[PDB]
Amino acid sequence: AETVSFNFNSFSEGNPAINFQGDVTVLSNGNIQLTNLNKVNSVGRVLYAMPVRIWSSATGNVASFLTSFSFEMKDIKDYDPADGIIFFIAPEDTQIPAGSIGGGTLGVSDTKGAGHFVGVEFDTYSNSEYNDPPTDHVGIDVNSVDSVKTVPWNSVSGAVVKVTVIYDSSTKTLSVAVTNDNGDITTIAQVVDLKAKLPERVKFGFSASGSLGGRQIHLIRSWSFTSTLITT
Amino acid sequence: AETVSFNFNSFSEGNPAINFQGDVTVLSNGNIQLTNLNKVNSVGRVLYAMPVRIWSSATGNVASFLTSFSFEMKDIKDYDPADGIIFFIAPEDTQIPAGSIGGGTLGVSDTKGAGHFVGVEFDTYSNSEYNDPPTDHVGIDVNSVDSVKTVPWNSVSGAVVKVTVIYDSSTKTLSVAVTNDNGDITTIAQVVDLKAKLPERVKFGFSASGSLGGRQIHLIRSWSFTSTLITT
Amino acid sequence: AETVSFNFNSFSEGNPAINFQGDVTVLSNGNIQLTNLNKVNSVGRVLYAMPVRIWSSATGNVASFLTSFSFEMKDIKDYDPADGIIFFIAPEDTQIPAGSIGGGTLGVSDTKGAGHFVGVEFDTYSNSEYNDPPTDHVGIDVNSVDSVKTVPWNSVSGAVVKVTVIYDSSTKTLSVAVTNDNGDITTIAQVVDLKAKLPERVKFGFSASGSLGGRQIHLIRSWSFTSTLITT
Amino acid sequence: AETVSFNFNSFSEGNPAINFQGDVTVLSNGNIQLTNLNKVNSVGRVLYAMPVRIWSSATGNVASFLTSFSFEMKDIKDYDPADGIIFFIAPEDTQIPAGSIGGGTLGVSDTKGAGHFVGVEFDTYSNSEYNDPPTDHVGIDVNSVDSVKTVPWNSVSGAVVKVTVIYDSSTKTLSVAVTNDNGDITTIAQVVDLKAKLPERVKFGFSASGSLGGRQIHLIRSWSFTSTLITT
Ligand SMILES: OC[C@H]1O[C@@H](O[C@H]2[C@H](O)[C@@H](O)[C@@H](O)O[C@@H]2CO)[C@H](O)[C@@H](O)[C@H]1O
Ligand SMILES: OC[C@H]1O[C@@H](O[C@H]2[C@H](O)[C@@H](O)[C@@H](O)O[C@@H]2CO)[C@H](O)[C@@H](O)[C@H]1O
Ligand SMILES: OC[C@H]1O[C@@H](O[C@H]2[C@H](O)[C@@H](O)[C@@H](O)O[C@@H]2CO)[C@H](O)[C@@H](O)[C@H]1O
Ligand SMILES: OC[C@H]1O[C@@H](O[C@H]2[C@H](O)[C@@H](O)[C@H](O)O[C@@H]2CO)[C@H](O)[C@@H](O)[C@H]1O
Ligand SMILES: [Ca+2]
Ligand SMILES: [Ca+2]
Ligand SMILES: [Ca+2]
Ligand SMILES: [Ca+2]
Ligand SMILES: [Mn+2]
Ligand SMILES: [Mn+2]
Ligand SMILES: [Mn+2]
Ligand SMILES: [Mn+2]
Repeated sequence: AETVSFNFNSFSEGNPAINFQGDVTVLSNGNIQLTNLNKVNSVGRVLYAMPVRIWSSATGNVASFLTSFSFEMKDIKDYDPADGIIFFIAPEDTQIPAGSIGGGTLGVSDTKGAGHFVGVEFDTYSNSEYNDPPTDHVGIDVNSVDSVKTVPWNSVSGAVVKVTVIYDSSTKTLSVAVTNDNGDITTIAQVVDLKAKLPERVKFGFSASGSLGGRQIHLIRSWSFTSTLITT
Repeated sequence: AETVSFNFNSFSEGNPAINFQGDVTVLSNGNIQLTNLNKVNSVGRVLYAMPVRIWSSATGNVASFLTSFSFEMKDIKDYDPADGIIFFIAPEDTQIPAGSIGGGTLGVSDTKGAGHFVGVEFDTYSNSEYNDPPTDHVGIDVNSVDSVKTVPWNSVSGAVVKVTVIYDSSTKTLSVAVTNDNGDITTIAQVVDLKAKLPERVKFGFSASGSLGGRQIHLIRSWSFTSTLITT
Repeated sequence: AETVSFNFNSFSEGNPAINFQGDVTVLSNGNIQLTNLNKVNSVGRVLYAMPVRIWSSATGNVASFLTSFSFEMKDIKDYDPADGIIFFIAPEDTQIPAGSIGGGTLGVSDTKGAGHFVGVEFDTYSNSEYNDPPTDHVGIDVNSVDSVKTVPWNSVSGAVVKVTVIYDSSTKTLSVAVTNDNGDITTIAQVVDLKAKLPERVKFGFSASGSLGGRQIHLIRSWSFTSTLITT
Repeated sequence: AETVSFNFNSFSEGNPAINFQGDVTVLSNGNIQLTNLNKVNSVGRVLYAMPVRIWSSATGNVASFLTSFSFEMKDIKDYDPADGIIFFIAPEDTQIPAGSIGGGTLGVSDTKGAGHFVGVEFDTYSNSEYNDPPTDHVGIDVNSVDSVKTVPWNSVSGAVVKVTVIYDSSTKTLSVAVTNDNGDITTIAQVVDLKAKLPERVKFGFSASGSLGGRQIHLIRSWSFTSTLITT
């Protein structure tokens, strides 16, 4: 089997294993801050630096993965706690969209909310333009921030959220388990064919954005990941 | 919502939160040992004492849950490493089948592999009487040890194995991820309607068994669980 | 060259290849539990029965060795997780000190912390009488529990810890590598002249101790060893 | 803590984590073959694709690392079993030396035997130009194939060799334990200040070479690695 595994309990500036795109900063405590509270339409992205081969054209196999991470979103005076975080998977050449407006685009889509990526979002602002449900919600995104499926949720300022995602290559099922600070769990599952929506080599990371009036603290506290491809 | 959660870093035989059934024994190190090594057709099962309401006959809601556990399987000289461990769900009045042959029935089914349980087995002995794959495998069992679906795996004697399970109510999908000793992960997912197969109140637990020439050490080392049922 | 080698995947009581001294016991899963959670100054030690010739009289030659073993320390309710484990080397006639106080002496020293041995400790309790550093630590002990050198570490309750030790005869260098559950690694190395400090023949093994209020689970799970002596 | 760890039980063609340089081949068995048997002065090198940050210029820390791998050298009819394998560390931009003669340079140095690397060589041919010992041997090389230190060894055609290496940051000790086929162990250790000889970012890998008369099979069967850098 072909396996890729890593575990970050904290992050540091200058580790060749991570790629920073946009407004990302490394806090003195090892946390990663995704956006700049002082910039308009801020966008920050972090990616595992090595591309992962998620499917093989040779054999036809699709990797299975298990990953877990925890984050925290915190309110700041005078700005609308917006817009959220997104765990995403994109082609190896991935970059922040050319004239990114940030905001409800979450840093992975164009103005109309389209892009090339598969991801799980934690959205804290309702964009009628992207058909967002009326409350905070978790969503499964396939090439658009106009989620294929969403589930009501509640973002608590200063709360640490823990997340678990399992991607079962055979049923092509992607399942997510979110642990609220309060103990309750939130789950959402959806069949998504990675072999059909993405190249053989991809990048994994997190993205967050803000707007002019819409700004909040976005922190990535830990991330562990493992993928296994049944080789030839 | 109605949430139930617990977590055992270690077990003990005087705790009112656990039911012991059969040859179960707790070791001084806090681990649970499910079979008796010099006992023919040994069978032992552990259950969380308190029954969990997984569905409502009032609303029609079904719970979502997240559970992870770690076990260890080790060989004993002059005995075939058999039969395996099963994480199961059953009616609150569940008992070791009357006149159980242990072995390939894993302590959950009758001689012809039937019973009332939903589970995930870690089977290390291929019983053709139950249509067993020809290698170690992980399987999804719905009221029978004749697995709805299996996946080839490898049981490594003396290694600590970690399991993560997610049940999404809305898609009714059960997905599993097993982190092996060599780092590799194994997954399996299947759609199971709990409402249709099980009663409102159930009990969760582990069961292991063996035969006359087929015995091995079956240890449960830790277990955490959280279920959430929406009451609206 | 004269080579001695062994490998244990699990230990047994009826094994004349191993010397049991003190409170040691062998669990049904094949693990060695060095202390009695019930006794007050519990002391338990295990030694490979056969004496190893680590140096020659004829040629001032010292042997090189490579060894690896895994262990597990776990907390018990109402007792301070103390005192730690020690991999040691000593005279072939070695025995637990007379009227041993367990505790910070780790079952190898007298009350002032002196004895005849060379070892590597995994000290989880800070004894100022022995000038211990203020945190969990790994240490190099030369005839005293007042370490020649120490490095900060972290003992995780219920975690399997793996270690690898290399002793290089020309450099007279002793180095160790510890793999935490975390994936992180801790190392320590020190020049120790085995021929000036220990007799021609020795016995290798482990020891662990407890006190009145200070007690925890101390387990040895596996051990492989190889030593080679050039006789030219 | 900043950690990098990976485990290759077998190799595969197209894995983004491995860089091939020269005559390298991936066999149907997962083994890597470093040289081409039909070519004059063949050279094959394999590298972990990600640059690893071994020392930090911010803090003055050096990382410690533990690695183990196994190889196999096997004779081929009518040719002199030459020249050997080398485990090396070089600047991240490392490449096979322009116009390399293969042979005793081991694919890492120039004609005079100089280069920019740190490594452990398994040298099977005695090159008087690089002051080789008269027999097969293990040597520690610092920027030259004219080893800083060597120890006699014996290469056994078709035997699987296992090697364990520990680099302790604080003492700056590189320790190697080689396990021959006949169970005998060979050890070699040397103080090497990595922070003085190499840039902050490096690459790890293996290199093998041959000449017109000197050719043999050179296989890499597995490789596990872990390095930890104290960041604080
Ligand atoms: O207020 C948070 C949301 O703002 C929306 O953008 C605003 C911007 O904040 C503002 O100053 C104003 O001029 O109108 C824009 C549209 O309402 C973002 O589109 C949204 O994503 C949130 O961040
Ligand atoms: O607290 C654990 C440490 O105990 C120390 O011994 C104690 C003993 O535990 C206690 O209950 C009391 O009688 O005082 C003694 C002095 O601290 C040990 O010396 C130390 O090794 C730990 O086990
Ligand atoms: O015989 C193995 C060694 O060969 C040396 O190269 C030879 C070459 O093989 C031979 O045909 C003639 O060209 O002379 C050379 C010099 O003796 C290599 O230099 C050496 O490293 C081994 O491969
Ligand atoms: O061999 C392990 C395997 O045994 C099967 O039962 C055996 C039993 O070991 C033996 O005493 C008898 O002679 O034959 C039986 C049929 O092979 C079980 O069926 C199986 O589950 C395993 O435990
Ligand atoms: Ca939104
Ligand atoms: Ca079976
Ligand atoms: Ca101490
Ligand atoms: Ca040479
Ligand atoms: Mn949304
Ligand atoms: Mn089965
Ligand atoms: Mn100490
Ligand atoms: Mn040489």
